[PDB]
Amino acid sequence: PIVQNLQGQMVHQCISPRTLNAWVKVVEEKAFSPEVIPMFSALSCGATPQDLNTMLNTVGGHQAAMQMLKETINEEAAEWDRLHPVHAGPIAPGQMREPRGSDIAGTTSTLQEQIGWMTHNPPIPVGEIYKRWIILGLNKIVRMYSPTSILDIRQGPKEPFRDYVDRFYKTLRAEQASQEVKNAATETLLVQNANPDCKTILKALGPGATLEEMMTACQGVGP
Amino acid sequence: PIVQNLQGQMVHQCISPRTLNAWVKVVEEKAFSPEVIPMFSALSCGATPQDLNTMLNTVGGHQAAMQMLKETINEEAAEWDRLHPVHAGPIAPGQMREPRGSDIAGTTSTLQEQIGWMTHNPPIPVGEIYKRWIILGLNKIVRMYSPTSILDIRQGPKEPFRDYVDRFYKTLRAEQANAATETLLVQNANPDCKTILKALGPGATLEEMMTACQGVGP
Amino acid sequence: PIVQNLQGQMVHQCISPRTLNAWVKVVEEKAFSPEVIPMFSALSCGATPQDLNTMLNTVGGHQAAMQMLKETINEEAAEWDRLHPVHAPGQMREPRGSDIAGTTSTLQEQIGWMTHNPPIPVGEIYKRWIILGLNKIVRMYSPTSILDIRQGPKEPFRDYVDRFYKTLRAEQASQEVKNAATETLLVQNANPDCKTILKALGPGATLEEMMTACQGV
Amino acid sequence: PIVQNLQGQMVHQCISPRTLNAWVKVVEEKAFSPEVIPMFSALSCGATPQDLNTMLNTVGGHQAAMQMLKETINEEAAEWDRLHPVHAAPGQMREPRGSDIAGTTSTLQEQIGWMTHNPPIPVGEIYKRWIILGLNKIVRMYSPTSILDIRQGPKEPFRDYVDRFYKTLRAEQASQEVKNAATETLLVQNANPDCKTILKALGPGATLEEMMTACQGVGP
Amino acid sequence: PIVQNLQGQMVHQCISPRTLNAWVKVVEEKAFSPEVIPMFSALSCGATPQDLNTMLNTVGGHQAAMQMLKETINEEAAEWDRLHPVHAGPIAPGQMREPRGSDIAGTTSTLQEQIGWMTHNPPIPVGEIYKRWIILGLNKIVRMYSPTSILDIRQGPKEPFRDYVDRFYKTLRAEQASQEVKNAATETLLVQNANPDCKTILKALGPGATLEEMMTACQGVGP
Amino acid sequence: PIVQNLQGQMVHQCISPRTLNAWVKVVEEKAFSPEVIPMFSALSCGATPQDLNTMLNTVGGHQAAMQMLKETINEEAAEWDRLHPVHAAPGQMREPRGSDIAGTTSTLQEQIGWMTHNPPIPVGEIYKRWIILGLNKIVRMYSPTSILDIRQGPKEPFRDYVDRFYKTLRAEQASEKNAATETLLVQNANPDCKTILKALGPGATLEEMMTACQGV
Amino acid sequence: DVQLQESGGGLVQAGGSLRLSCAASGSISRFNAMGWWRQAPGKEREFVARIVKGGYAVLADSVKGRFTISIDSAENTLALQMNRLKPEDTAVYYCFAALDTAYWGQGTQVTVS
Amino acid sequence: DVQLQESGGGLVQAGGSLRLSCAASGSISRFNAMGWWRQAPGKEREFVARIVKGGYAVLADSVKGRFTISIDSAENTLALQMNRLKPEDTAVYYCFAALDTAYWGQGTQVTVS
Amino acid sequence: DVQLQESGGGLVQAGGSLRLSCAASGSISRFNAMGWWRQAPGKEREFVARIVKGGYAVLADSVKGRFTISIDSAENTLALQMNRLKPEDTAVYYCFAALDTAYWGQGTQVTVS
Amino acid sequence: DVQLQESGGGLVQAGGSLRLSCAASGSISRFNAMGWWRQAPGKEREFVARIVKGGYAVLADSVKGRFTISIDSAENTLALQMNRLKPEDTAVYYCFAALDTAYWGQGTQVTVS
Amino acid sequence: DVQLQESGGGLVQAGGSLRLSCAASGSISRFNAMGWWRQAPGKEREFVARIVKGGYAVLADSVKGRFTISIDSAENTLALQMNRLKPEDTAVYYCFAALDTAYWGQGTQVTVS
Amino acid sequence: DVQLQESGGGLVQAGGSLRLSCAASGSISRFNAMGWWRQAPGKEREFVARIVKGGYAVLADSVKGRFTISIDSAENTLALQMNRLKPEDTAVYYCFAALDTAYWGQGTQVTVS
Repeated sequence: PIVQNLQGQMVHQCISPRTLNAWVKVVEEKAFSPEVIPMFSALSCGATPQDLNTMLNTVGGHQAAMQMLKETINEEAAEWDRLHPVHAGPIAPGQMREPRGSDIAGTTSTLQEQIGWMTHNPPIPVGEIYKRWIILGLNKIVRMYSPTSILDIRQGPKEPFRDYVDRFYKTLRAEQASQEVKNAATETLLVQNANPDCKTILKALGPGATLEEMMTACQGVGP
Repeated sequence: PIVQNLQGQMVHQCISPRTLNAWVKVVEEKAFSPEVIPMFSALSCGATPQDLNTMLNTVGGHQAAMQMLKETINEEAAEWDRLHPVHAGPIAPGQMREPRGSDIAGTTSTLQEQIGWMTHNPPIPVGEIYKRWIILGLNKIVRMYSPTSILDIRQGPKEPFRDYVDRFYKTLRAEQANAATETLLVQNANPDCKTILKALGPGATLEEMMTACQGVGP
Repeated sequence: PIVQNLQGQMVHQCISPRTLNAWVKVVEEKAFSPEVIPMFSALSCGATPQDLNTMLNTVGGHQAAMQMLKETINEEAAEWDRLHPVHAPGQMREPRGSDIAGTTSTLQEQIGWMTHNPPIPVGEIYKRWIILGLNKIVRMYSPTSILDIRQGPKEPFRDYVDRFYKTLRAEQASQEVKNAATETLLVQNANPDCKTILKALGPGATLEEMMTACQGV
Repeated sequence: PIVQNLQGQMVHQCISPRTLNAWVKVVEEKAFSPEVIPMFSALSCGATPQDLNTMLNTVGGHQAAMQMLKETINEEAAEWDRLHPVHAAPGQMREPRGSDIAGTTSTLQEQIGWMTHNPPIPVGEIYKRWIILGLNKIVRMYSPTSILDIRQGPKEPFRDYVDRFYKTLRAEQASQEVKNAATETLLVQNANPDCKTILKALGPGATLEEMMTACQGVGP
Repeated sequence: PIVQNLQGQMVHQCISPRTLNAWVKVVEEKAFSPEVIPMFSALSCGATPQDLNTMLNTVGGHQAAMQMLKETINEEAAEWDRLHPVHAGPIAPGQMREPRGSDIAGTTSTLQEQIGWMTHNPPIPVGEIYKRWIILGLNKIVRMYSPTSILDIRQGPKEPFRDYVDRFYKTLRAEQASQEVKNAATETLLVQNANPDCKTILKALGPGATLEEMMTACQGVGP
Repeated sequence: PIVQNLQGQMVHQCISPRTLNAWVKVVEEKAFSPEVIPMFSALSCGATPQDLNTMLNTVGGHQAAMQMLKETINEEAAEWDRLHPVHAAPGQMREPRGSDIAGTTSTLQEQIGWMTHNPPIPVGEIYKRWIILGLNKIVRMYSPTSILDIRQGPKEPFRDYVDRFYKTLRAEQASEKNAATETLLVQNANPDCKTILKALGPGATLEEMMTACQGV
Repeated sequence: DVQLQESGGGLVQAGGSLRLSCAASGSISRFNAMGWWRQAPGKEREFVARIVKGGYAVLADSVKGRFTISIDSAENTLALQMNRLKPEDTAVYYCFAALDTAYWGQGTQVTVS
Repeated sequence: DVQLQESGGGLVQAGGSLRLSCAASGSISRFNAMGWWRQAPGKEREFVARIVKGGYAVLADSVKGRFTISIDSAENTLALQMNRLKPEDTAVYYCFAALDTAYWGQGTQVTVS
Repeated sequence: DVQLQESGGGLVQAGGSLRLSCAASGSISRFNAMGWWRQAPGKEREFVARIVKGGYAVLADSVKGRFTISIDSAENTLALQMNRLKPEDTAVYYCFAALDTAYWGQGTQVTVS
Repeated sequence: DVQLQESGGGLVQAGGSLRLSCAASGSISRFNAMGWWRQAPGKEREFVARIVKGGYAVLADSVKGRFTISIDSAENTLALQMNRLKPEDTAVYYCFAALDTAYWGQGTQVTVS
Repeated sequence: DVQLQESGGGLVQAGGSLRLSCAASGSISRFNAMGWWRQAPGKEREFVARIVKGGYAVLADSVKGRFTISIDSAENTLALQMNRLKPEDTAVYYCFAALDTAYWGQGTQVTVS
Repeated sequence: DVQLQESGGGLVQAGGSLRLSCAASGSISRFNAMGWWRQAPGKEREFVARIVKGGYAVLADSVKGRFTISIDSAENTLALQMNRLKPEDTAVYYCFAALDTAYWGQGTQVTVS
């Protein structure tokens, strides 16, 4: 990664063994549950493109998803070259530049070139750009790997309302299209998929009920 | 987070892998037991608003509570805008903008903007303000997940007084998140200790009550 | 905590995740066995009042004991205000009892006092009060009086002596508890065979000498 | 390893206990699955030739593979000596032999001198390249299955078959940049009947995402 | 502990949580097996007297031995006072003064006074002196807690010669004493205490056999 | 250990708690399998003689082997004194004898003095050589089988037999396959496997042999 | 299990006040939510008030300025004080309580004329 | 189970436009992918269009500039609007849908002359 | 089981002192808490003193400046020395002890006049 | 199971070339290694060539500059093209293949004179 | 099991010396502690000396300057040499040994006059 | 199990040489140690030579300059070559081998005169 040293200069530092194990383990234990993605973003803080590729390459299973990630990265790299042809420049002027899609992804760039772009003034943040592409790819997965449609999440006969509500918003988080435009899945779906007994309590609650008010009302509704 | 470097300057530092795992594990193991809240405050020392959002987003389960936290944050954010529309500045000469509710919550602010406010002289502590809102939200969740009411906490007849008092003050902590409790503590005790507790008189320390009740049969 | 930096200046540092987990874990496994107190004191090296409250606040169970600790802290706070009733522009000179406990003070104020010249050690003072409270808790949770420790017919002398000084430590809340009556009680409460051996050893015997003599069953 | 200190100077640092244990454990748990190689490359950041040899020498099992690695290193060393035969005091030793790059005839101080020269002779990076070439060969030998034998079961979810397909392909070529048109062709040819009709109807140029979505459902 | 910083100055540093846990764990797992003493010495590198007392105080069990340790420390402390009467009218001329037995043990000294002695030029190594007293006491505990006399270690009929030899020199180690007692015992008892089968082989080996030669010769001996 | 500080100077540093536990754990879990020796060498980076003695002394079991190591160290110490007898000089420190290198008659400060001298007298590195010589002997002693006793089982995959062959060869040499071993590896192979290896001809690499015998 | 019954209803003039009371079996602190609904003859069930355990009462807009809901944990009753009554407030009034399911009383008649 | 049928086909002049529609039983949002193929008499099956659930439509190169594919979740139909028709576009047109297997309509004839 | 009885009471002048004693069966160190209450005729029971095992004595405010409570483990008695007595101190005095329950003596009369 | 037979042998002049072919039953890609040996009358078996699956061919030193070995997976044959033949190359030539055990052909005679 | 007996006693002048010896059955190295007590007629048993296995001998204060205790593992005896005897040293002398319990001899008489 | 027998003995002159051989059943590399002892008539058993697996041979001082011990793993025999024989070397010679226990041959007679 790139960190600041006490002298105030931005310097490269090797990716830590703790970090490497942390990413591998999060994938092994959580697979592609949505909470994985914020951890990747946090664990890849300051990463060069090489480091990001290292993190993705150290994943052993889930090779179907990783191939999908390569396609998404490749689509984004091509769009970069088309939108940023920046093919104009002279080699001799003291300021070496040349970011391309494959260079941002670490395929055609050396580590030193990656550090050069990231530590320039102004900086060309090839690490953050590549991380954007990787997260977009991870975002498409998880959506694909969401096992259930929100329409098929229904409170079990004996399921405590809290456990059903947890499942409801977990599924909503995966496939988080139109975030905060879900409107309780049009309001109708949270209640309609509720248990018979809970619904009567929730129905009796009336207009303007908060999630807090609904969950308290349905506390002790079942085992 | 924003930390002090050996040179004495406040610089941003990436959130540590140990910190991230520590918070996830504490949520996994303790859920929303009251002791979680002080840990969040300690684990989020120096956090930017982004870091605080990272920690919350790293929680995999409990998404109903997390949706509740967002509601509390939005309510707290709105009160900030209402009490501080702060549009007063004619223009900002060498000062950045005044942080809005959504900027404090990390929704409309960049990490660099967050760093600018936190490292200003004088500092605008957007991290501490956001953490306050988050703790307010978590406090409500802890209360909601309290399994028993304090009025309904009953000492068993054969329960050692110490074990009942432990149960009593654990519940009081979550529901509070007064002396009438003291009164309730004696009233809900079993008969023999109650006579002893009644006999101790006014001004008894918790220590004196528990020592007096040391034995209390079993 | 407050630590020394390479420049030699005393600077604030966030409490570490390793320290936080260590304190919580020691309470889970050892509860309030006496050895917890030296660990609290060691883990809180350099602690601010805020850090100390954090460590205490992160303990999840044992809320009866912690409430006792708050009361004990409050008793000591009142004596502080009474012994230093004092009540300018340069530095703030007045820590109150409640300021030392981190209830009415800011972290920066706490840091200001601890790094002052001369230093006002609000962290060390508060830790003293906290340890006083924990000592009382350790005594309360001692399950057995020293008077009820007696060596069994089949108990190795070593195991009885271990039990004797473990109990003595909790009821005293201190390790150095060898009053002459302990010496006397150790022999009086010994098993029949060892006691004859210990009696024959005479006065002024070291623990090593007593235990060696009694290594035969 | 050689690392940069806050002063900005490149200094030697002892290999860490955490690093040593991590490499030993990864071999114990993952054996020679392809993902070991990116971990080796990542764990050996800044390594001297000595450090790289240490990591390889601390592996206890799999000694057949380690002897193969030595052969590959020796072959690559010979090509180095052949491509830079030059023999011969500039007051700084400029010449490195193959065996010096491999840490057999060089001292730690000599290794540090080349890596910290300006311009640098990256004997650690060169040696790591040869080692990774060797490890890649070991991974292929330990691939248990040919790509031709991966065929989707009647009830196997398309996602699980695709995982098996690209997992095997990675081991047989020791890399993941293997989506030639034949691989694409083989994935459809070896799919089960119901998915294949769907995949056939999708047409050319379908993304993996589109194929997996299309085949979502497929009964089982 | 007291450490040197990159600046080159000797400064106090808090005892680490890792160090504290390591000592408690070694005592819990190994009790007072002889290898405990070198670990205490290694874990207490640079320790002030306060730190050393901290380590001893964190031990929860084995309080008979720890009380024995206090007696040994007190005996050694008293002899210090006897050999260093360091009694005189207090100079108070800006130098500290009077390391005492109770000061070396951290009973009557402040941390700053302890740091002062250890960081003086010339240094008064109160930490190293105290560590000697503690180790002398621990040595006594290890001997007392030795479960078996060397005369009672005899090879079992099915015990591999290596395992018998391991027990023999482990027992000899706890009992400590000189290498001269060791080499005497070695000839007087290791062969005599061997099993019938090994002994014939060892007897047949002749004079001057090395431990290596004896152990190789007896490699096999059934199981 | 002795490490370089940011000022660029070589200073003593306490042995780390992680290092101490790591060595103890490797001995407890792996005993004297040959790979232990490279770990000792890696874990003892920068060690003073004191630190090396600490690591060996913290090992609790295997005290028979440790006594053998002590015998070997004493033998190596005597040869040092024999080759450098004089010291068995004001501007200069004393010359280290065998017992000074092993940390028996030397202080930490004296050890630091030699190791940090210009030119350095690497008393730590010399002692480590002696310790490793002893460990090599121990590894050989605990080798359960002679390489001559390694024969491929009839149904043992060639890879598994080759693993056994070179593991044993590594331990009995405590190490660096000569024409001898080459000959023995084929001769001790299984019957059908042997024909494939003989048909490969001279100069076949191990890689070629293991692929060739794949399918058996 | 749990039975609840309203009381306090009757005939009141336009421009008046009344205090309705909902009696609960057991202890009222055990219910996780309680409230009030009303229905006028021929009109759809209309929502009046709700109180959730640990919660501030929320009132309907047609009544927001006037009625108040109270809880007496001592007497185990939940009271709704109605003030500034309008002729349109004539309706049938029902109380509800939430535990393992929702329980209702049979209602008390309130008539404004 | 699932039956789909095309419509909107006919005879058009060179240089014309047409809008084809593919009707689906059930809800169209349940299909994970749908699309269009065509075959001209004597010619190999040629690929026209595909839409995968959650995905942007991809079109063939011989049509890339012109035709458009749409989904009406309200009317449960998938429409292909054909514009700038050429005489070579005369062919037999088939729709396809993806669920547990691939289902096809029987096709609608498009004739440009 | 455990019986305790007070003694030392009588008639004293205003402005005087007296020492009351509370005798316990068994050993006094076994009790976990002991203390003193008083009641004057027609007046509510008033709290006087308490001593808990391992604890410093706490005294009432109406007595705080004067009376003292002591424990004689040798004689197994708990003494309350009363000094600077006032006419209002005339009352009935009771001792209490805490073990498996609370035990009381029958009391001794103290009269100031 | 698996039978292989050489062909292409005959009589050639000193200073000539020839192409030998080794025919395999089944598919040649299933063999894990194949190669060529030769023996001249009265001389010890001499090693000629080997090709291992996934491997570059390795040739003997007496032929290193000349002969070439090839694999035709289409025709299932392994070819050895012999060029720059010498009189000493007159010998009996054998092909070998590796599967569950080692299989040999009977050989083809090559005579240089 | 284990029997021990003292010897060497007799009548000595004031200002004299004597060497007492305590004989043990078996080997003396097996005892974990041995020592000496004395009692004068009509006087309470007085402590004289103790030696614990692996331990330095400790002597009483009334004798500290004079007597010495020794162990002969060769002869299996524990000797106490008494010097500078004073007339009050006339007393009955007993030896003790520690194994599974404490064993005593019957004693030897020492008379100073 | 394991039987070993010496050979090569006979009558030799003073000032001569002889080579003794000790034959082993099985393979000699399986023994962990082998060696040679001798006893002269009326004299105590005397130690001659030992070789331990993986070890350099060690020889007695009375023979140190002369005799040599060898191992033939091919012929499975352990040889002792005796040179510069003296008349005192006349004795009975025994070989020994170490496996699960120590095994001995019956010996071969060597006579120097």
